[PDB]
Amino acid sequence: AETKIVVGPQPFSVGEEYPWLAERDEDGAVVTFTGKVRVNALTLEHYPGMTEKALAEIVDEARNRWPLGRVTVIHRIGELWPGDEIVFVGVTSAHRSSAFEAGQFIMDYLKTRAPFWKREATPEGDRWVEARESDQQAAKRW
Amino acid sequence: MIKVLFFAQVRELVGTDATEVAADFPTVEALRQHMAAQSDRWALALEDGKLLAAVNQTLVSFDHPLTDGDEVAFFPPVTGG
Ligand SMILES: [Cl-]
Ligand SMILES: [Cl-]
Ligand SMILES: [Cl-]
Repeated sequence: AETKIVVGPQPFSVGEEYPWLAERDEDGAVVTFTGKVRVNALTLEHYPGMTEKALAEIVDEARNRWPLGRVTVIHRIGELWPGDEIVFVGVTSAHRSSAFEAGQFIMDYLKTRAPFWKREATPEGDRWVEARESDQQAAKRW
Repeated sequence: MIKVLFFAQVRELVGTDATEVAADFPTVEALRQHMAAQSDRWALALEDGKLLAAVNQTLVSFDHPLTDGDEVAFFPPVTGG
């Protein structure tokens, strides 16, 4: 019933993460989500003493709501460009319904509770990306 | 003492990344009001209705109690993922 949580600048590879996530025979349904930066560079400011802890607390809550197997959550920091992979969420369960629902929940809570802030380097200077009301409403449904 | 950290726009407006305060405040809200009262820039940074707070690296209500040795953080709505 292990959990992998990683926060750092290094790139990740879905092909390297998938084999461990899907290894157990009892984990019969496997769901992954990858999010990419959506031309200006972005930089991700963060709260180091809290980012890993916040991600772990979201997965702990998911485990109390659904019967989950192995779980992996990775979030990058530093300078990134459109098309670069920024976040990975991998979840397993006995049935597809729980795996899909837990993946959605983990992303909705990550986007409203994990301490990361995007800044864009535009032609006129750095500008902070705006938080979205749609993310607040998505999180409130759980 | 209590250690207070700031991030993103909040950090930029208050003008420091971190500071220390004596443990003379019952709650996060009482501490927020004390810091807002230091200057017009500190009031603008800390009186926003969407401001978030953490105590010992967990998100909490502004009614959360404070204790000597705690780490408190104030920051705006998050934009990761
Ligand atoms: Cl998205
Ligand atoms: Cl969704
Ligand atoms: Cl006051």
